Amino acid sequence: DIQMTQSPSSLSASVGDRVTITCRASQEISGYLTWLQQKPGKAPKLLIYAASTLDSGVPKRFSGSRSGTDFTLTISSLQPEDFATYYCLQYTNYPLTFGQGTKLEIKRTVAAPSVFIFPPSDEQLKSGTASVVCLLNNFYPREAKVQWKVDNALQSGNSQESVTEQDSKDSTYSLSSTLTLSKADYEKHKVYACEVTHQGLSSPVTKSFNRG
Amino acid sequence: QVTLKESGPVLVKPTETLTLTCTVSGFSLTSYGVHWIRQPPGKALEWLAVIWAGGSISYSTSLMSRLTISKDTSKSQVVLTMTNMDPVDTATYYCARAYGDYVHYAMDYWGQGTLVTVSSASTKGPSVFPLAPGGTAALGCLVKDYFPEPVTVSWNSGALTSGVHTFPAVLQSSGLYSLSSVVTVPSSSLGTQTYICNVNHKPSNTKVDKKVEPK
Ligand SMILES: [K+]
Ligand SMILES: [K+]
Ligand SMILES: [K+]
Ligand SMILES: [K+]
Ligand SMILES: [K+]
Ligand SMILES: [K+]
Ligand SMILES: [K+]
Ligand SMILES: [K+]
Ligand SMILES: [K+]
Ligand SMILES: [K+]
Repeated sequence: DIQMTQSPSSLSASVGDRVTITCRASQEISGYLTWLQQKPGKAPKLLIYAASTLDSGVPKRFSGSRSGTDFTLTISSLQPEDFATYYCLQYTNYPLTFGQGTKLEIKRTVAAPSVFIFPPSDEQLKSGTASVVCLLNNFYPREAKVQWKVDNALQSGNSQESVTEQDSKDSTYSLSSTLTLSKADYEKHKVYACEVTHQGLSSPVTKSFNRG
Repeated sequence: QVTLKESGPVLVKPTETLTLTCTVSGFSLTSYGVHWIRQPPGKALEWLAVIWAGGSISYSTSLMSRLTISKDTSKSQVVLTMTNMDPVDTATYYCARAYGDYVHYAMDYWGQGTLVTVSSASTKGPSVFPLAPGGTAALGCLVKDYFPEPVTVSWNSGALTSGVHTFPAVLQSSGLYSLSSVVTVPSSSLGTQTYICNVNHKPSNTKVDKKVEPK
């Protein structure tokens, strides 16, 4: 099988900047090389086929070139909607084979999170469990530290985090941290707090509530 | 409208058979071929097979004995059957169009993709719980203990789209998925505007609408 070696594997670049993604084929593929764009949670979309032919409707800032076995996708002046995973695809022979992908993130200025905390609902507590949710909204970069303190006691092993994909307009992220406790444990304590550390904050931010 | 749409049961037990249908519109299956591609979660695309306009089929060699492809031109459908499914076959499965009868015709339009989960666990619909609320408040819904993926969340049957963040599902150690969906709204709307999270879990035929009230 033909191996397509795609580089780099991740890029982070600013709006207006130029980026280059390359794919080397392990054998001659003539010009039978396609570039695809895959937004998170969506199907791939055709950008370029036959190595350099721009598909109808694709913005002119996308262009493809060849230098033998090396194929290059260039995005000339990046836009916030360009965050995606990009793939090359050869179709000279079977099996068709893909590069392993380039994840492109839009780089932007640091933005501090807005923090929100949510107590468990009475409906959930009637089921025997208590989920406490902390929300970090619209921040950049993704790196953040969320510590749960229950009656000023630090928690470990009982929370899980999830992060969104970048916003197509302002390139920020949101993050949720969910502290799960048994109902018995939740009733034994009063102050529930999430402390958020992020480089966009001059000092940690704590949001808390009192059970009741 | 040129479109391709995958459908079929999304949960397959180990050693049992996957059947996916690709329904096409805006072109004829005796003029265009249809490729099948899959993508394990977080991994790269992998090509599986193609059925050409004239009916010849080509397969990925290592998977060829497990794959069969049928065409129904009147129904505008191609059907992929994959036998002896294993957990490593959990993936989003895609069909995609290419002209004619030979591999050098580039594939152009892709379908939306369908998430196939291979597991011996049974289906379970979601429990939905409210996440109750400067001049901006946050509210949300916790969508907990469902299987398999995916669930879809909307707010106010689609009217509320700005500010909505629906987080990726987290697999819990129990094996059931959980996620939250949050939205930021003006605090001035909390007493007057109605906020309803609409949760649809097609694999279990479960629809839940949960109103979120500011406690
Ligand atoms: K070549
Ligand atoms: K060849
Ligand atoms: K900065
Ligand atoms: K804050
Ligand atoms: K906010
Ligand atoms: K709050
Ligand atoms: K969780
Ligand atoms: K810091
Ligand atoms: K389906
Ligand atoms: K047809």
